[PDB]
Amino acid sequence: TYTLVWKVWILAVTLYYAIRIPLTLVFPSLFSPLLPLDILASLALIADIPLDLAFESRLPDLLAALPLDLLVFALHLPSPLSLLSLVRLLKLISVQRSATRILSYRINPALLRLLSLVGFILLAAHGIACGWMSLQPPSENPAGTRYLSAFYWTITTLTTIGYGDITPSTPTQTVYTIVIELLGAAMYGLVIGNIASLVSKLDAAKLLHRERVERVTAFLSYKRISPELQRRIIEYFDYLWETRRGYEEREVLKELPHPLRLAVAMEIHGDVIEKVPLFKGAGEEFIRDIILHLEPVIYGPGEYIIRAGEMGSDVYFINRGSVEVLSADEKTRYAILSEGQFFGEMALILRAPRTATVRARAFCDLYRLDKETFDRILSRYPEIAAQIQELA
Amino acid sequence: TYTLVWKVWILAVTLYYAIRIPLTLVFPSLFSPLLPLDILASLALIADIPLDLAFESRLPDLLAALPLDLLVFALHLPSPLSLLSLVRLLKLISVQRSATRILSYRINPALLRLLSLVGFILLAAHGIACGWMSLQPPSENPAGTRYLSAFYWTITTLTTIGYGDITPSTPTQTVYTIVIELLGAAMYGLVIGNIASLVSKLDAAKLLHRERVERVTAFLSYKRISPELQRRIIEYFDYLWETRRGYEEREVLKELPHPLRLAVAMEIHGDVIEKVPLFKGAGEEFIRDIILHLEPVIYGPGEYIIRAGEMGSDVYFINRGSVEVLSADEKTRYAILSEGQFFGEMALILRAPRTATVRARAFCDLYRLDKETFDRILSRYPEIAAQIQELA
Amino acid sequence: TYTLVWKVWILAVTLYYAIRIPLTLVFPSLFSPLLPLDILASLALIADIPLDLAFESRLPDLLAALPLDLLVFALHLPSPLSLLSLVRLLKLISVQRSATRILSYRINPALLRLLSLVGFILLAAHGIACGWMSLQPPSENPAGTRYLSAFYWTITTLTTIGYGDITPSTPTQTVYTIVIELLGAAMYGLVIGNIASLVSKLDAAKLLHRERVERVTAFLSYKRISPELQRRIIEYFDYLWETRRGYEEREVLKELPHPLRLAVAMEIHGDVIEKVPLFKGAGEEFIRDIILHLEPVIYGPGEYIIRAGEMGSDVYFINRGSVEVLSADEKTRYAILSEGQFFGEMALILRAPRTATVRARAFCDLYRLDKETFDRILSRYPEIAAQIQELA
Amino acid sequence: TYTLVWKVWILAVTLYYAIRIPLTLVFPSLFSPLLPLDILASLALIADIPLDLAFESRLPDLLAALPLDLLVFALHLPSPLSLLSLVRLLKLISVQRSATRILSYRINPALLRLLSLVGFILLAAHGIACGWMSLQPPSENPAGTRYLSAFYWTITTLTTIGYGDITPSTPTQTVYTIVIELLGAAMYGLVIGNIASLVSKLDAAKLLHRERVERVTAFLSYKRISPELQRRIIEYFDYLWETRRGYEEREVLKELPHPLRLAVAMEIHGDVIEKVPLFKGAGEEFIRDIILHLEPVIYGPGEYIIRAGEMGSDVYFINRGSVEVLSADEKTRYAILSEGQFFGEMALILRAPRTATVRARAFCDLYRLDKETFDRILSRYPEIAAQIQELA
Repeated sequence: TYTLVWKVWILAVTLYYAIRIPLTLVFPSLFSPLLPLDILASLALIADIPLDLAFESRLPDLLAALPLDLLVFALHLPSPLSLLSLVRLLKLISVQRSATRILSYRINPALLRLLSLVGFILLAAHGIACGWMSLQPPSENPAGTRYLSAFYWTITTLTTIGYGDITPSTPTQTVYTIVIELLGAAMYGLVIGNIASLVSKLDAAKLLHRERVERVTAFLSYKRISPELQRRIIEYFDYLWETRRGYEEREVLKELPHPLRLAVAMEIHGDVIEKVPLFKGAGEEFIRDIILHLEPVIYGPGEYIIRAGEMGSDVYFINRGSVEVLSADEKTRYAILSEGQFFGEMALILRAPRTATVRARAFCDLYRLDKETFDRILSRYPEIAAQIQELA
Repeated sequence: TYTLVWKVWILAVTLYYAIRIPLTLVFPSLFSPLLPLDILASLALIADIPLDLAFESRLPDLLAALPLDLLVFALHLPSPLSLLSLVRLLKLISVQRSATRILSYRINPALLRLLSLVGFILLAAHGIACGWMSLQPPSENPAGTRYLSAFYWTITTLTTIGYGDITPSTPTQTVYTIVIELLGAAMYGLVIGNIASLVSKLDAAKLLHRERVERVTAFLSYKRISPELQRRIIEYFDYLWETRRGYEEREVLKELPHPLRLAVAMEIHGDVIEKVPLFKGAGEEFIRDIILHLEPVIYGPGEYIIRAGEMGSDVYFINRGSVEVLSADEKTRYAILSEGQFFGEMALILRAPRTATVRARAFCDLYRLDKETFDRILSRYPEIAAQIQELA
Repeated sequence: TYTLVWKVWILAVTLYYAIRIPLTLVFPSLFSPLLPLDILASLALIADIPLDLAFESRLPDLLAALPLDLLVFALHLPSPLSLLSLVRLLKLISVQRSATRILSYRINPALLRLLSLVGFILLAAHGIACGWMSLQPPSENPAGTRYLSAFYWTITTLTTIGYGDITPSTPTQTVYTIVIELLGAAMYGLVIGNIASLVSKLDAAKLLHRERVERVTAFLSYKRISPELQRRIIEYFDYLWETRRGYEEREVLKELPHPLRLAVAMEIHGDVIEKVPLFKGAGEEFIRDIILHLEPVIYGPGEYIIRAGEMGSDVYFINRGSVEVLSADEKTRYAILSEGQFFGEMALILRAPRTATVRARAFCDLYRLDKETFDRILSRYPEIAAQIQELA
Repeated sequence: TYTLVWKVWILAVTLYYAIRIPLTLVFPSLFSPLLPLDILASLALIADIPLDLAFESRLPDLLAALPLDLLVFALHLPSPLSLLSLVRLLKLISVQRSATRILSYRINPALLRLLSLVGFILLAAHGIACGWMSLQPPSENPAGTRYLSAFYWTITTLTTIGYGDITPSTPTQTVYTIVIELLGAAMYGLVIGNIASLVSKLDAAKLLHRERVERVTAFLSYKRISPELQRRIIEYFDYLWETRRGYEEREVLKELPHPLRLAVAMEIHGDVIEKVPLFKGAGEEFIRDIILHLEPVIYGPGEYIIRAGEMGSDVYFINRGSVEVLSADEKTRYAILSEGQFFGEMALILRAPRTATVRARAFCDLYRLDKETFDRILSRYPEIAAQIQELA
């Protein structure tokens, strides 16, 4: 955090050179009551390269490092030889390459390139305006209203509006006008391309979800499906969008490695698995094996989770919704279960057919565990394998 | 549905302020025979925030809530201090954030952003035209033909045409012209970017299908394949496009959860599975286990589904097409089977070689069931396992 | 193929109306020595709707069907009431919706939308030029050089160049100029958006392949891999691009259904499997089971396919390359094998260690068969299971 | 490498014709003191087609091959018949189709199309400027300042700026101006479309990684997860970006074929597997079977790899990080292990519970081997199966 203020100082110094140098190439009456900031700023640029080595594709800084300027501005070099004082303007490559990585994950990398392009376009419109003001016929004109017309012209040309009120006169103006018309078309094409690349990927999570629903609907209309069930599928996708933004559960935490996925499943199913009267007193490495084999399912409002009279093979842990427990005639309510609790646990040890009917109330988000998977990962731990038989 | 008319009323009130405020900052002769709508509208804006709390990133509404206006327009505040009456124009952020979610799934979210941008561009071209008309040299000119020229100018500049018939004169006009040339280039770049993002994803289902066929064709031309079979593959992809829009069956209903996928398979194979003389009288939880293990295949016209003399291991249920049953010499037709019926059922219980040849007639869309899968999910139900032996 | 010429005739008739109607709304001296084509063309439009029903979102054709025109042009209706003769111009929606599906898979659907947009832009620039020529001050001017200036103006405005040599004069011209400046910006944004969507997906097969190689290279440089092997991987990807255009073998023919995939594998491995002295005389349903379980691998030039002294478990069928067979010291060449033949077959029946070393010569493209897969699908056919034991 | 200089010579000759031919169609005073390069260049073009056949969609070269020119320029053919000397300009299709494949994998194919388009736009702006200079009213004007104004005009029109200082006068100028306004809008739309397609796919690896992290974060905020673990996941994704650029290990080397994947795994795990005292003296075909079944996992700093007292089933090989070995109380350090070494090896032969606790120090990048996979691929090699029992 103490080199960040130095990078900001370097950015300020090179932004100062980018504003000052083409403005003083036109006006010789400057630079003399402003030389001390030249001294401070060239000392800053020559002192940057030891801090560019220590505590920190190298030749832009090396070419901006030397005082190639101050020699033109003292010895009063003529026009086609003065322009090498533009070599300091190569410093912006170094500042660009530093700022494109010191904050390359705070913000969107498309927005960063767009802001950098807008910065370079204004900072280069200043230089083009200074060049246009340079190759004018000299006359008595204050240095505000001869710069303001040149900046008006180089904005009218670069933004391709082209009013045409003030135009080239001489051939040496017309060649400069042709080459910056090419630069204006290039910069404005780059701006439109960056805005197009910025607003194309602007909504991807919300457009991929919209494409998937349109896919499922246009498939199920071919199978001549009922409209009630199709409305229920559409409201399922509305719930799954407005809670977890479209993403499926088991495809998200497949990209985590094993210790992080174990830790996430441990933070989720912590209070849920220290309630059952079968895993009580069991070891830690048994919990960490059953906790990685839970599978998420989502029941809509009014779905039958368990019908009484079915065989029944799985046990359900509730994470988010609520659920209700009914009798075999679906008339007399036994109780109501909410998040943090479980049901259907009397199937891991036993083959018996279900004894109650469990209907959902709202959207549930409940995890389940099979019996085949339970007995498969129960085999290699013989102590719980003998513990469950006395309850069996 | 009674807050929707209130949101429409709020949108109308803030659209009214956006049209009125810069038009009355230029003309002082207004606001006096039009004050009662100011009263009604500021009461609407100050009454919106209790309904913005109850029955409904907060400070735009809070800053648009206070009557910062009417004070400028009564006490006749001068020009650089009057412009704070623009604070009411911050209300459009609230209306934007409400309308971007109350109908965010009726229409395409790209079209919504494009329409919002066109609305803001016209509604801001009005304000820019009022500013241009404000900083004109005053003269005797009716208030229609001095607004019409200003709106003509601010459309010629923002749409980057730039005729150049009426241009800046003073420096204080030229600075305003430079800054709205930048705004015009920005808004027109945003329009081109949104149109490009709208017509890029406009045909995805029809372009992905076209890419897949071009992939398969360019691969099979490398293997030096026959042209007849390649024409048959291309007409298969034409059928699969013009019926179910390219999408494969088993990748679509893999994104549904278990109860919805069960219900869809139940609505499809309802009349198909209550016909066989083996599952008759069998339980409900056996149908719901064989109905999730059917696999779709599609035979073209003239394909051999079953050849007589083969071993034969699977049973086929017809969903959409038609099919014909032939003898072992493929000369004497036995019968014809259409949708809703089945064939090949004498292989689940028996090891016997096929006794007839079944050729397709048109494209079939028929589901099949294996014998290994049948015996695998038949093991855990012993009652049907003993029921099938007496037919075996 | 006899309704195609009728659709071309309908397209010609409505293109004729689109060119003629705004040109005769300006000039009253027309329509009288050109009425017989009006008769023929309105008869064509009113006769299209029975052929639009028989042998073939309906109301554009129904509104273009009636002779709402000829009444204006005979009874000489004035200007704000004549414009309903534009109702015939609604026919272009029907021709658009017909042509967007009768050839929707000959060409790229992006190119079709771009060509349709260019057609509508020229065909609407004609109408806008007729409107501009209509609201001019009348004077003595030939009907060529008053149309040519109007078409020059409506191309200078719509393509956003905007010279500004001929400009609006009256307010009723300026309103028309503002509204078609908006239309010009809209049409030119649509053109840039369609060109951008056309050249973005223009090279996808050649850019996805380039991304995959850059991915593999940037991963393997992290593992600090040798440069020789990395050059060999890059030349492997060059071979796989310049033969089958990047696509992997087993992901392409996974999108075909079972009968087409069976037929493709049958056309490939036809002459290859009627050579081995183990499958000779075996049934057809054994070939059709081993021919679906072959797996493609690709060896580079100089790779060791089989080393003599290894255990050896698989048999290799050559499809495209060539290969050479060497002794155990890799010094004395036995023979050379080319496409259509096989090697390594003495491992399906036997457990014996390999007896020769087989090096590749060029890139091979050879299919292999395992021994576990062979014995797994060999179990259910007992006759070949007893046939192979006497060779075992 | 000796046909590359010939392709460069052909490109130079046709670039010479593209610059010269429309410049000499305007000026008749040329071609006479410059005929020897016509002789050399037409001989080059007619000699290209035998080298286009030997050592190397054909008719552009065949139509550019004949000397259709020199006849116009000698016999002084008039204006509407001279223009067939433009047939030589069809050579650029051949040079385009050669250069689009001789370096089609050095650089990005989007940048190549953009550079080709800029080349054709300048090279066609020259021809359009020559045409504009051709249909001018003739007067006394030097051939520099009558070409410079025409090139200024055809750049002002094609880049859609449109100053409007010099405009059409005659109708035959205005038709030419309309048709090249259409060409200017087309070329500038193509430039904006190619820049948009170039900067849209410019950062894909860095944007896909950013989308995946935003996906995981927005999912885990729904599950109400702890902020400490969420910060640990975000720093895991920062490590995985700044080392191997986001790409997962086992999805990258799944696209290599079997011999290259074997060779890569051999170059990685070479010094790692010749250290264990169990595989010492074992055969080569056992190493090449255990080296393909290693699975990469990544532990963060401070994770528990092995807890002392657990059952323990796997052996870990370290590739990149460092790790520390602690006692059962996590207080007394035993030793420290770095890359190239391994731990946990006393579990392949034995069922015993772990005896030490191994915590990570930094990010590890370590490969592991299971015991089920080890015994599964250990079964088919009986010699090592009996070798491990005496250590068991």
